[PDB]
Amino acid sequence: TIAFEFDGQQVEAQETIWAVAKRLGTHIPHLCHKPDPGYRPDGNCRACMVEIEGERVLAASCKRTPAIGMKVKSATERATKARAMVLELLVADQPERATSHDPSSHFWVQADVLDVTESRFPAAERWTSDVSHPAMSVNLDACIQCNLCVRACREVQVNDVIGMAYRAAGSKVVFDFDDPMGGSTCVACGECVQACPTGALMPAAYLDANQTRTVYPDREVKSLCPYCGVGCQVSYKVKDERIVYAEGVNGPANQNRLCVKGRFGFDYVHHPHRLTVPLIRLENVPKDANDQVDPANPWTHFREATWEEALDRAAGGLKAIRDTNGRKALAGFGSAKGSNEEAYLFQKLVRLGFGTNNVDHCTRLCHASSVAALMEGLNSGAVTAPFSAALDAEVIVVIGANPTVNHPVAATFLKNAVKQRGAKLIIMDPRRQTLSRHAYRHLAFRPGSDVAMLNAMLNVIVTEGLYDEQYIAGYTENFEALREKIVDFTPEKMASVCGIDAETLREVARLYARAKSSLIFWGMGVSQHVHGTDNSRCLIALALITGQIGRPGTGLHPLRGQNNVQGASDAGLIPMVYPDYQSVEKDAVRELFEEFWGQSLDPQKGLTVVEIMRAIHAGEIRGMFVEGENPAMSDPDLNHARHALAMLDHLVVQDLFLTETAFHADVVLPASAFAEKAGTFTNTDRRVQIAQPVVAPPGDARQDWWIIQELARRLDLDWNYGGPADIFAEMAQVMPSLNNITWERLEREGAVTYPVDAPDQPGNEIIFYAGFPTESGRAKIVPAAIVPPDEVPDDEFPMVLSTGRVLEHWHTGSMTRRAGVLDALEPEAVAFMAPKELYRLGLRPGGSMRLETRRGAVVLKVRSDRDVPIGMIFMPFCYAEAAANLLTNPALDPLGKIPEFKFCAARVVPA
Amino acid sequence: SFAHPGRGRNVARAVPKGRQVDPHAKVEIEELLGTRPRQRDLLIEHLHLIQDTYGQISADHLAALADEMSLAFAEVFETATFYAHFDVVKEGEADIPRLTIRVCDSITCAMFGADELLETLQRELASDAVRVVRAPCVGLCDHAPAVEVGHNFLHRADLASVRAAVEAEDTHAHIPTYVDYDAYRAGGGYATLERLRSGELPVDDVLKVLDDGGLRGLGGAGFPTGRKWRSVRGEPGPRLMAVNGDEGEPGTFKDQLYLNTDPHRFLEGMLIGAHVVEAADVYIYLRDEYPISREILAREIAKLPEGTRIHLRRGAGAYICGEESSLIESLEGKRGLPRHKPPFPFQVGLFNRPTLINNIETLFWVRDLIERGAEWWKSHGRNGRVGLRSYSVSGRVKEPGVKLAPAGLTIQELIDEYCGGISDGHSFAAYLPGGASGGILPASMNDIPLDFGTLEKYGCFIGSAAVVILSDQDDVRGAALNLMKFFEDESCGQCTPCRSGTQKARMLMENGVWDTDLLGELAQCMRDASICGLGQAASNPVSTVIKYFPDLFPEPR
Ligand SMILES: Nc1nc2c(c(=O)[nH]1)N[C@H]1C(S)=C(S)[C@@H](COP(=O)(O)OP(=O)(O)OC[C@H]3O[C@@H](n4cnc5c(=O)[nH]c(N)nc54)[C@H](O)[C@@H]3O)O[C@H]1N2
Ligand SMILES: Nc1nc2c(c(=O)[nH]1)N[C@H]1C(S)=C(S)[C@@H](COP(=O)(O)OP(=O)(O)OC[C@H]3O[C@@H](n4cnc5c(=O)[nH]c(N)nc54)[C@H](O)[C@@H]3O)O[C@H]1N2
Ligand SMILES: Cc1cc2nc3c(=O)[nH]c(=O)nc-3n(C[C@H](O)[C@H](O)[C@H](O)COP(=O)(O)O)c2cc1C
Ligand code: SF4
Ligand code: SF4
Ligand code: SF4
Ligand code: SF4
Ligand code: FES
Ligand code: FES
Ligand SMILES: [W+6]
Repeated sequence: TIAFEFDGQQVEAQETIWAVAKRLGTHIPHLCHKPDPGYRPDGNCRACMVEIEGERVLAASCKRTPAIGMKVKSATERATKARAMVLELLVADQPERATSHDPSSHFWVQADVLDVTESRFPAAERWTSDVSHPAMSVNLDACIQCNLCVRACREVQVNDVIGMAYRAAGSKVVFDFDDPMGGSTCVACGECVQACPTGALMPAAYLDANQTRTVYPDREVKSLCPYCGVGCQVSYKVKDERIVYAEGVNGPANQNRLCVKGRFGFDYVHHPHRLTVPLIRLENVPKDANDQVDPANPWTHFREATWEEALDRAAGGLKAIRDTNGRKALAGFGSAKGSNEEAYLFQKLVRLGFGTNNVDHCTRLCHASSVAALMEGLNSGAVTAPFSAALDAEVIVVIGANPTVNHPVAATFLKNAVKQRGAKLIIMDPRRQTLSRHAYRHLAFRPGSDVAMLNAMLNVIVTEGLYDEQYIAGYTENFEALREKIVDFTPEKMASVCGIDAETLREVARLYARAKSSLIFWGMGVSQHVHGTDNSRCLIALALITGQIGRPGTGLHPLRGQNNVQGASDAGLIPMVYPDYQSVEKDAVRELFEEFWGQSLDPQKGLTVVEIMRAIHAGEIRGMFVEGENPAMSDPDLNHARHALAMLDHLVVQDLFLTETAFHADVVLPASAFAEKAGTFTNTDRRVQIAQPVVAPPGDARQDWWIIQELARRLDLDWNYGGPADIFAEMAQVMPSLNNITWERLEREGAVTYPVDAPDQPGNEIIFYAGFPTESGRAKIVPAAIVPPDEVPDDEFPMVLSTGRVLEHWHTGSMTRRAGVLDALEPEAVAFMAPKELYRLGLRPGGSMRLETRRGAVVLKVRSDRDVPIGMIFMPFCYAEAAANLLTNPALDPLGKIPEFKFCAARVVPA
Repeated sequence: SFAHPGRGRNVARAVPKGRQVDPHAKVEIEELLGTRPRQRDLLIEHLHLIQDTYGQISADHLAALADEMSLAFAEVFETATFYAHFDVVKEGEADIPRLTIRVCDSITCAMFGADELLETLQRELASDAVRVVRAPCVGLCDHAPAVEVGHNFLHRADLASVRAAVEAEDTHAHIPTYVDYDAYRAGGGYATLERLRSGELPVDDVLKVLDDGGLRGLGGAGFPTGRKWRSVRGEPGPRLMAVNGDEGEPGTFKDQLYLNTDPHRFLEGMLIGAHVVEAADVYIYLRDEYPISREILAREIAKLPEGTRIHLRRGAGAYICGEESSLIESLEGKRGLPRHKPPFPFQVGLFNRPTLINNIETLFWVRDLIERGAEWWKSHGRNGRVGLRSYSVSGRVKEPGVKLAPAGLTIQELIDEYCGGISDGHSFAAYLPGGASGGILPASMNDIPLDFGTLEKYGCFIGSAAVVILSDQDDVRGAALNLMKFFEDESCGQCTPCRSGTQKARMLMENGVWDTDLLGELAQCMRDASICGLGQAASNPVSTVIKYFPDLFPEPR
């Protein structure tokens, strides 16, 4: 400890002078210093000056650490005169506090501690408003040039939008070339406004047309983010029972960082289309594949009904199909957006109430092929390291994932790792990313040739003797199979297949293997192919033969997409396993659960999402329960998928809105949204985090778990849970992964990584340090050949269609197009093509075009994007007016049962 | 035809977020850069290369340049707009006229009518083909009023000679005759250095001669050059060296003189220092306003044998880049924002490596101090002081110019013995001993020895010894306002007491009456809380004017 003198008293530090003073109860005024993680002090505002005896000039207490034998005085006239003078200098340019953009700003608080209420210096006339962005208002006439926003944007997030341009008193915060914030590269993450201490940056929601603040929320509630698998912790600002704004909270995954969907896409819960009473389809209105209902006016197809009648007909229709055609004619689609407790009840309802294993959710269309190979080689269904491990990684590999769009907060830590640690980022993706600017290499290989490229890199590592023999000897199997088969996949021969010159393939392979720690991220670019399981095998093989796993900064991290896809699978919401991945076909496992639940269970594994669609066309599946899934938009080949839903004798849908799936429904059950429920949710890092209700559901919408229990009772299941806590208590007895995790523990700790060994220690973020949960403890390497896509371009369809995501929108759009900010940022269906291709088709950027495949056709705008390769059309599937899944090929990976969303043949004709 | 839950009352962007890179501007910048490195620390040079080629930096070129260098749009815009000589032209903005005329409005040229000349050259010559603007001191105060036509600096300029330079297309810099490599070697040049390098001349001998001679920092701070050299070399390698040729201090022009007459004397004193501290590379940072000096050093560095790598860099209009940490930041291709001390540059400087930084004149004298010994240097001096010193004398003197003269002269001695006395019809009233930063003293305090140390008792400092003489025909309060206008423009903007203080003081000083008490409290705050020496000295003119010229504040408080 450094002992020194502060204001006459002997104290001890460690920590800067300011921080010691705050901890000793002496608050020193501060403006440009943000005492929160990630904001390294800058010492420009000079509001925190102190006197250090023996030094000519004053020192900024936020920049200076103490030294042994240092005499620091903050209460001297000389030090307090300089601080108040600095505040007086700034108050002269601030707008009048009463009508300011934030009258209770941190700035005015510090002003009030120095009793600086007015300035005797003349004001300078400065910049005018900037309200071009729909989520945030820029009123730089309150700016003190503290560059907190600059650190926010260029150090915390590394979005690299903000700068401090010009010179002297003309120093100004700018977006790109001083462009309007709403027409700039800004991604609306909100880091800058959360950091701003003056109100110069504010949520638009808070200001009136005169840029005066008007919204002061009654209360705040700490919870999670309803969207993606990063698991950001969020503080929701409620004003008159309405969520008006949200801030980042210092959760383990996000450290107060957010993205636009977490900070601004919360208002879908208040949208006028929110279901409020149950609906029963009109008795004479038939079903059709292409039939549309108006979500504001369901009375054209539905009647409103009591919960007692809607649940009677909901269960009754399923009970009649079960009791007449058998358990085999039913299936359930669960929600990876619900809580762990709801996924456990749903899989229990299908298995105990329907009597079958036909239960599944969106993970079947997601990381099914990745987890297939991870189970096949590691017996694992989860990541081996958190995404924060990228900060300890010497080489970071991002393949087939677009994290600055799809896991932005996580991506901020990979950019931190490049900027602060010198990580070497290798992006592998046919498209160029915004992340590419920071990458050491970006391989823009041909769509559909992962195996060729990654087998070249295993060929480099295996022929040049770059593998880790110690690790191969101790913890792998089948490595000799790889040596014999990998010889034909040389960088020289594979250069033409994947489009990457053979010398860069070797350089990347050498770089990855020789690094002291290497970490691999992958997403849907890897998994959504008829060979996605093979793409994954090559990745696992890279980590196994080089030993880049089980250590800090190392491992394999398939980015889990939905906010509780990992948790819903943990709770058994998949057709082949009970909770905690226990095979339904293992008699010992089945007998365990039969005794724990008190009824005989089906020993045969159920069908998968697309296999149930096909079974519906065969007339085998006749009734379905769909909760928190929108397959009428998210399933492939929608012409066929929507026809399967139209043929169902009985469709129960539980959702928040009248989605495309509920069009074809016999009963619609209005459910609670994320911000209205309590429960547990498992992020991509195996962090189990508890959520609590922010607001009450509108009207007569009910809790998801409650609705599931009510249908369960009407199927002869005597359940009587009190809420999520009682369900969690029951899951813990059948899920060893929940050992030492209790509801009480999560209520006081907020988040706990699993597996945990003791109720007090933290969890094992890194796993597989000492072997794998296989029989032999070793991991099996599984070689892979080059498999072609199911559909490839010809003369009739010369283009590769790939589908995916945009930053502001979520999946089928049913939630984010109902959030005002996200809908204003991406309001209209677009597909992306290279400029050169737009030229050949005679289209101008923004023109309309017809997109056709063998399976469908859509009309939409084209956005010109040079990061899109020639011969490729990239299209989000979030737009009902031009639904991408009308075009997509429903061909399945035989081991994972996942469609090939990422590759099919399409043609373009101007429209 | 399918509805969707959105509002349906907006249109999507035809292009990705923000401004886009144009393919033609990308092709043009690809052609323009050739094989030059796209490393970050060349950003200022590549901005000089776009501005010199096209006469401006359009946004389409700026965007192509950030894309070629993997930089964010805000990073290149941030850096480019920091420097006064970069014209960034956005959408809807007119292009920069083909010819630019820069008229100095700093203290000396202002004494000889610069403001009126700017107005006269603006009504008569400004057009779509000629741009007429003001500029800070360009180091030609002994030729006031100075005016630049393209890259050609006119001395004692009026409308007639500037009109004649425009109509004659006389816009290139005139290279004088100087001592080139062959002539310099014929006078025994590059001998001390080679003996130091080869081994016969010990490095400890060099360091000893400097400590004995007492050579101090002629850039203005007066830190002992030998003490600095030992400090840099006492640090773990690799080390680097940077030459400060920014000379932006109003009234200073001695570096331009030594460069344009005997450049290799500076180059050898530089390469000696580079060898004492074992510098892999040397960086010369020459201010943009010395195009004559830029061409002389370009020619002569090429005449040297192939040793230490010498990188010649080019300023872009910024007096703050004369502060050592700001110069370092400018060399790394960034905004010229001074760093926080500690650490100091000698330990963590250019590229976070221990960096030796020295002024053009300090290195100029290394060769002579060695060949002639310390006792030859300490033989010169006056009034108890030792050593030589180059005074840049401008203003109301009969013979202005650089005066290599003994250290410790009084201003009376410097004026009568070296400058021919005061001009005809002027009476000695006030003087700036240290340019803009060193404060303003009255003529009655003309018995103060001028050297490092002697002026601090009076709230002043010799600094770069930019001596400016004012007379009773000059306005002392208008002198201090001109200096505050200079600092208000030069302030890098980093910290409040300088960014706002310089602006607030300038606004207060333009009232008919000065509120000396408020300026007093602000001055105390500026020198007590500003980060670097610019803000710490910006109020020195105002403080001394208030204290030493009470007759200039008749009104009561
Ligand atoms: N803003 C937003 N974030 C989301 C979602 C959302 O809907 N909106 N969805 C969430 C969901 S559930 C998931 S699972 C994740 C998805 O996370 P991502 O995997 O990042 O989602 P995609 O946009 O499909 O990214 C796949 C990338 O692989 C590229 N690619 C295309 N073809 C190929 C190929 O043949 N081989 C390889 N190696 N790459 C190819 C594509 O360019 C694409 O950039 O995102 C989640 N995050
Ligand atoms: N062409 C193409 N298709 C794809 C993909 C692709 O990349 N390209 N990606 C695939 C991917 S990775 C998957 S994960 C699927 C996603 O497939 P889906 O899960 O069907 O897409 P979502 O929009 O997330 O569906 C969630 C629905 O539940 C509603 N809901 C939201 N919150 C709640 C709640 O709290 N309670 C209840 N009861 N309901 C709620 C929402 O309104 C929404 O209708 O899409 C896949 N399909
Ligand atoms: C605001 C400011 C401006 C400066 N301008 C210059 C300059 O134009 N030239 C210079 O040699 N030193 C200048 N200096 C001093 C340098 O920071 C540094 O001391 C010098 O370049 C090296 O010192 P030396 O004299 O020991 O070589 C400036 C310092 C600050 C206060
Ligand atoms: S905007 Fe807020 S944060 Fe950015 S500089 Fe101005 S004040 Fe500091
Ligand atoms: S919002 Fe996120 S991106 Fe837009 S400026 Fe503030 S920080 Fe940079
Ligand atoms: S990153 Fe994923 S989780 Fe964190 S806020 Fe944005 S969306 Fe919500
Ligand atoms: S004083 Fe503060 S503002 Fe003025 S230059 Fe030094 S750092 Fe920049
Ligand atoms: S808070 Fe210490 S300087 Fe800004
Ligand atoms: S050149 Fe005009 S003042 Fe020095
Ligand atoms: W997914």
